[PDB]
Amino acid sequence: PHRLVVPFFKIEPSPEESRSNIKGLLQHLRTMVSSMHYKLDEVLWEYNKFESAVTLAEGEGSGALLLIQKYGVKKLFLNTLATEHSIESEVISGYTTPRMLLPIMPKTHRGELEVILNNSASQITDITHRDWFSNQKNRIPNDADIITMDAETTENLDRSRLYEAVYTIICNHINPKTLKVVILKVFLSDLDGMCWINNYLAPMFGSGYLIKPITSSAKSSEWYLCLSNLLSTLRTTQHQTQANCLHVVQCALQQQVQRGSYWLHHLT
Amino acid sequence: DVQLVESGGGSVQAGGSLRLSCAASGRTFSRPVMAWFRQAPGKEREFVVAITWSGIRTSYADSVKGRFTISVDNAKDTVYLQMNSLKPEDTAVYYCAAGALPRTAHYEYDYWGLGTQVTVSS
Ligand SMILES: [Cl-]
Ligand SMILES: [Cl-]
Ligand SMILES: [Cl-]
Ligand SMILES: [Mg+2]
Ligand SMILES: [Mg+2]
Ligand code: NA
Ligand code: NA
Ligand code: NA
Ligand code: NA
Ligand code: NA
Ligand code: NA
Ligand code: NA
Ligand code: NA
Ligand code: NA
Ligand code: NA
Ligand code: NA
Repeated sequence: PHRLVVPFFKIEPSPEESRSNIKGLLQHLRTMVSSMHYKLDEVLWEYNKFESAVTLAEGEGSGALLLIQKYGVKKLFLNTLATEHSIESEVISGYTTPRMLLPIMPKTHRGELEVILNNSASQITDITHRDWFSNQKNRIPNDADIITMDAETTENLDRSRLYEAVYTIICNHINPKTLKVVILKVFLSDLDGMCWINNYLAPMFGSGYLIKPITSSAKSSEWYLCLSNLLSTLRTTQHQTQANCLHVVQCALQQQVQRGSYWLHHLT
Repeated sequence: DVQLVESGGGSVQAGGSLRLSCAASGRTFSRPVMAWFRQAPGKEREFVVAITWSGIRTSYADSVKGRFTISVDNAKDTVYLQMNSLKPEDTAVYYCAAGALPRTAHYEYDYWGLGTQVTVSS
């Protein structure tokens, strides 16, 4: 009821009308504990536990910290564009622990948590690089039950290559019996990237919801896509047309304008 | 680039079986939907079934239901097609194809093997 959730897929305007309405909605929006990942916690409202996570474009690593501390993840692969100074003392398997993950170091010492860090200058750390997957695949666990991709990009930028890294993992390196949830940070100002998800990733799942956390900025087109129920028969067609996908994006932005105009966005 | 090599074809008596293999090399992860197609003389290329390298299968063509099975050995970069209860109508050149997306049209796959002949005698 207070939760902003729009089904990604489940008598409609033309793509030209949708694109024009979206441009107007984006113009209107534009004019309108630091370690806690509040946004990801709101996205994961229906879930309470995961065992093996693959967290991509993690930045400081607050999403990985949430999955370990609150969701009880025992094995986690953490990719981030942030490298660390060589003088920091805490390491996990020779790689420098991100500052945000220092509270979980005792779990690694007691053998209760396996963290696989992909934050080194000696590795490829940009998931949009064409050789990232080959560089890291022998270190990525192939039994993940949750995959997250939290990259921040500028508005309007095509994010297809970030989504492509997740598609590569799903099509080459997961156990279809164990993958339960895929979470992507998306930008609704990036229509090419949204349509890429509709063509590539969304047809692999039985459920998909766009969620706008209360802790996500009222002016940003940032939303999260929560995909679940990986299908046991691989579809050879999309769940919906590009026109239906554009209409969903327009509906989500209309609901966001409505929320922001009434004045409600939590941060401090 | 992806390179594909099919093997396991040949002549077989009606009612018999064959097991085709498709050894893939190159950037296999970038075209992770591996499909089997077949083309009978004078006929168009027919989609048989496809699987991701992770093991997710599409549904099978009605003409092969209950007889053919696709499988993968991801560690060996090989895809297999088990072909049982073969009949003369199954005679065709069988091809392995690698694509970015699961699609039934041959033109949606940009990498192909040279094919392996399968001949089922009456
Ligand atoms: Cl950092
Ligand atoms: Cl849905
Ligand atoms: Cl098609
Ligand atoms: Mg929860
Ligand atoms: Mg994060
Ligand atoms: Na596990
Ligand atoms: Na850090
Ligand atoms: Na990255
Ligand atoms: Na995995
Ligand atoms: Na696309
Ligand atoms: Na649904
Ligand atoms: Na199509
Ligand atoms: Na056989
Ligand atoms: Na049979
Ligand atoms: Na069989
Ligand atoms: Na298709």
